[PDB]
Amino acid sequence: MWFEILPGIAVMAACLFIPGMATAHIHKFTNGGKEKRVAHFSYQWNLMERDRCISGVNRYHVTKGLENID
Amino acid sequence: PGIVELPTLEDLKVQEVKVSSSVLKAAAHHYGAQCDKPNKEFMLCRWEEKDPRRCLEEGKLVNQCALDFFRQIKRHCAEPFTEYWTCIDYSGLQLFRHCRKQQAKFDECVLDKLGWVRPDLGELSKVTKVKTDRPLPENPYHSRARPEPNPEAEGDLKPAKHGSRLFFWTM
Repeated sequence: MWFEILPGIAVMAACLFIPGMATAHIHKFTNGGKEKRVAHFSYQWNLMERDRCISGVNRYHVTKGLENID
Repeated sequence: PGIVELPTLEDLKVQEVKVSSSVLKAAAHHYGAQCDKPNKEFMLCRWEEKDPRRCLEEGKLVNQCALDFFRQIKRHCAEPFTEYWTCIDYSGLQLFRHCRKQQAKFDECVLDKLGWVRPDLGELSKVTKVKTDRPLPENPYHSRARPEPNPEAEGDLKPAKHGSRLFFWTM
């Protein structure tokens, strides 16, 4: 007769749902759809900085491949 | 006191290869396989001379060879490489683990279009021997002349003259 208990979790589940999606979506929105690149070590940060430099528009997520080179 | 000599801006005017880190990571193994000579020569110059103001020409030549590699991959396997590097770029950590099918397409394309094979595990991390023609830096650290060693102690030992020679103690 505990189904009356179930709404309490339900809305609460929604509560615990809200951050986990939002951050992910934010990480996709602010970084051009792709996952936020994580720099756990200096090499990754150097790669990110070189990406920011090459992009020309000063955003690391903007990526250039074969079209950029001759 | 001295001169901080710096090569003028003309020498370091390389063509500046422009591909993102994900694109570089996608072609990592094949580039390392088919571009090892310029990288190895440039790094041996860097480690031996210990002066980036000296091995700039090797830095030019490595970029030239990298641009040649990327031009070849553009000319022969543009589509699989594009899809592979995009799928690498999606990942936050840029892991090869999730992207294996696109890796297979890229590998077979370059194998049957440019005669390439990916290095096996650990092949790209073996110490290589380069046949560079530059001389060996005699003084890489620019060390000055070392002080002369202290006069060496040698010779037979005889009993101390007149014993201890400490006050009235004769012996």
